[PDB]
Amino acid sequence: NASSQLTLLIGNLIQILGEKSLTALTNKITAWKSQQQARQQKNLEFSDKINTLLSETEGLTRDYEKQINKLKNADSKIKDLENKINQIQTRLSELDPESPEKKKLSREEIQLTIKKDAAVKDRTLIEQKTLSIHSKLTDKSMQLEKEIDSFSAFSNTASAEQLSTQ
Repeated sequence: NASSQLTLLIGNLIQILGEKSLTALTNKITAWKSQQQARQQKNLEFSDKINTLLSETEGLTRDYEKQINKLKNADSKIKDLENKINQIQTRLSELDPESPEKKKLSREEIQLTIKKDAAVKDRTLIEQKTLSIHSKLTDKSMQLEKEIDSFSAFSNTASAEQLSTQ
């Protein structure tokens, strides 16, 4: 709307002062409008690109939280199993040799160790997925940086006066 007030203003000034007497001002006004329109367009593109990056970052955060919570439950399960296995092994060490209680206990230690081995392989998978999401978030932060550098490149060279003056 500054652009349309300007258009009224210069038109009124020409009505009295004369068109050729205001040529240089008219041309400066034309340049101002063109630069304004170019910046508005870049702002709109910038705002939409940021909106999409925020959505993509949100989506990756959701995946990340999902994995982190999986990792917490894997860590807990594993600690519990290691704890029960250490306790069975303490009991086992205390048996006089010719024992029948060894049978039940070693059976139990075997079955726990199978479960723990499986939980450790799962933990390892979750750790792997969690790092890949982390690195995708890193890619996004760097795409955001490229868009900021892109905007600053445009903004600092958008006018002729900008290029001629230090």
